[PDB]
Amino acid sequence: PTKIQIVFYSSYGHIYKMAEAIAAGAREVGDVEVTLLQVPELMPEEVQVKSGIKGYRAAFGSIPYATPEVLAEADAIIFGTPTRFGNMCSQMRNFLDQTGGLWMSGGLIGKVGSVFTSTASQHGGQETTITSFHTTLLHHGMVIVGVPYSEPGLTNMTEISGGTPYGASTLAGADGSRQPSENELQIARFQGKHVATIAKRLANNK
Amino acid sequence: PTKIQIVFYSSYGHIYKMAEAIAAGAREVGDVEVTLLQVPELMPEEVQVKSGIKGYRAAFGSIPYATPEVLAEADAIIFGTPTRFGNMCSQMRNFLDQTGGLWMSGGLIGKVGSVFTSTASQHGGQETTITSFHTTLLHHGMVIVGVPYSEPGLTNMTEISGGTPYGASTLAGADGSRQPSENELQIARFQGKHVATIAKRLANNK
Amino acid sequence: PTKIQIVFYSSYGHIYKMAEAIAAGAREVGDVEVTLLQVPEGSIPYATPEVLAEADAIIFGTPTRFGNMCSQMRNFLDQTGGLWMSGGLIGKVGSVFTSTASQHGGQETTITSFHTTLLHHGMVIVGVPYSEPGLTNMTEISGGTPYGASTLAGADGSRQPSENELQIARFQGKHVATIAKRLANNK
Amino acid sequence: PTKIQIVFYSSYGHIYKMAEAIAAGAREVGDVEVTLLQVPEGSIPYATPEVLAEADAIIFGTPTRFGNMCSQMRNFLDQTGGLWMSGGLIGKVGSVFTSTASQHGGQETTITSFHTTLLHHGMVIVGVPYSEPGLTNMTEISGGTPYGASTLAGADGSRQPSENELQIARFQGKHVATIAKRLANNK
Repeated sequence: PTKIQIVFYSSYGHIYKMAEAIAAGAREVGDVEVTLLQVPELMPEEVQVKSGIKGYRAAFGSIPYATPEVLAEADAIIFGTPTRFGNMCSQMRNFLDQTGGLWMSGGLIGKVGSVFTSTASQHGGQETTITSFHTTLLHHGMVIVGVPYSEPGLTNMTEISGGTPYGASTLAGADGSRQPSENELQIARFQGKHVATIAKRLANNK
Repeated sequence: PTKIQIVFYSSYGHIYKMAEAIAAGAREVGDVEVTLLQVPELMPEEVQVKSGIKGYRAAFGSIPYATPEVLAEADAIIFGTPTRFGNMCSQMRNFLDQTGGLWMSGGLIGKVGSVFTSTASQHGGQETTITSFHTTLLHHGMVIVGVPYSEPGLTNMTEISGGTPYGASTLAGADGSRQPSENELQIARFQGKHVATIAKRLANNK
Repeated sequence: PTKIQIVFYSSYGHIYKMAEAIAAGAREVGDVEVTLLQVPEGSIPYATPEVLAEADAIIFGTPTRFGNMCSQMRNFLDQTGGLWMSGGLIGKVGSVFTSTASQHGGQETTITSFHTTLLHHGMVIVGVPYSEPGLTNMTEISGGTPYGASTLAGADGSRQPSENELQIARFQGKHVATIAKRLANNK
Repeated sequence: PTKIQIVFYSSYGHIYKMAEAIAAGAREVGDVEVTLLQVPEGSIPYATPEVLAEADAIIFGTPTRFGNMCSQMRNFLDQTGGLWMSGGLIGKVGSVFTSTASQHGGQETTITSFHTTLLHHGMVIVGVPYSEPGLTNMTEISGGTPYGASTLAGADGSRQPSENELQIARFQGKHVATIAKRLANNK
């Protein structure tokens, strides 16, 4: 069966929710194993307690932790990260910085890579976070898949919404209060289904 | 006086309107000369008639045409382009491809470069069009100015809006029907005022 | 058979020579049909937007213009609006190669900004994996990036594409074709 | 006086050597105060987010990690939330330099993605203009981009930064300082 890994960091739960929607879309293709994996936290125990994040992260506390070498087991990996000033977050960056051995062994070469994100504002890194993420995936020799415009949600012009042709996204607001909308989750579902379709066509032809 | 040039291509008038708002913001600083300049059209006379664009472009028909060498006269240049698949349009690209002589003479080195855009969808090249534009400005040795988050419009979370920390923007919709909103025009005004402030501080210190 | 189109613009011939190396790499894989097409401002036919729909993969070649594709390529792609709204390139393999005057003036940025456009068309993006040894060459001035093959033209365009640069290009052709073929044979 | 901070992470010393060249370039201009600060995982003090507010310009140095800044730099910048909402870096000059194992594996993309973050902080971005002859060197393998200075470390990190690469770095320091100073003296 086609193995799809969804590897994400989340502080407030936005990326976690999008991840579940991505997973749901992927499972629609059939002959597919979808696995959610979270990246290790870096933030100090205390800062974590004081921020409330410790509480928020607990909502998905039972998700197993990703490791650099487990990535080699997948046919596709869809990475999720909140933006930090238009780049991936340091938690995701440290995790990927750890894939040096995976790199020299060629472990991700020819695998399908895709990305999704979340931001506080409408155009603060909705796109740049994804495209800079793509750079690292290309270093790993992955094939890059985004979200085609055959998904109607990408052209929605009546509600504020994330979702880019580079990859799905969601808006969290300044204070992280806004939860992902149905349009945003529909776009993520499509991404998971689309990535899984492509990975399966590649995987069934070793 | 500090010379600010606003150099743009527009098909349907969206970029033209944003350009006027950028100009208005710039004129707020004082001791500043602001000049609007349009880039030459490439589209065939016939395709132009049949598209209705010939009509739309006429609304700003009296704007003088930019040339590669006139750019050397400015202290800052703020470039406007509609997106084409997350890059600047071919009209703007051909114009900039013409600046080879300007490049070897160093004519734009140390000048303030800024960019604004327009797109059909919320995250189809709102950011990527600007950042890829920045690359060409860096080749010309320009100092890059975007839109700081001290402009409240960048964090607007109640209306669909363009405007990025990389540069102002507007949404035109799938059929180009949506006109620039007040929030979008306010952000452009701020960009013009902010670019002009910086250029003036640099220009008054040769 | 898998259909590969190599769509390019070339002034000095650097891009054309790279294209020939890409095509030879692609034609190594077997049951692969490669067509070279040039974009309009010599016996290479001109590309049209409609013909692109017939490919399983398109490998685009452009010299840089200040870190973007050239206006000739930009104008060509600006004519693919019809293809876009019909979904004509969705799921097809996209790949890019370039040429530049200087060692780091747009070797990378020209390709990555090109990728943006291929993503708008719903394409699947392929670069050059580091299993190609030429990417880590540290003994001779060389183009070639993980994002796609490249060549160095020099200030006056006198510099010929090197053997290292062409072999990277050959690899990109073979690798892109191998990917396209696996997709093409699994409709 | 104009205050320049050079904030960097260095493993092998390549980035540190580049920083020393940037600082020497900056200190050429006169009435310029340059401080080197390193980001946390040696007698260079550690950077903090609050000290950055005291600079007129910040020049950031990072080795690449697959075409992005390294996690140590990323984590440091992720702690600048307070600075951000207070507007503490708005209008300050920002500039970047890097180091990579291979000739086109993130020489450019590492810098341009760093620029994104500096733009979120409202900074004014400065690269390296082509009036610096080293940028067009075509005789020796060399780093140095119009986006910012760079050095090549090699696969094992054995390669020393060359004289061409350091002179480009020196230029970037001088050029950034010259810009910062003109702004600093025109409040």
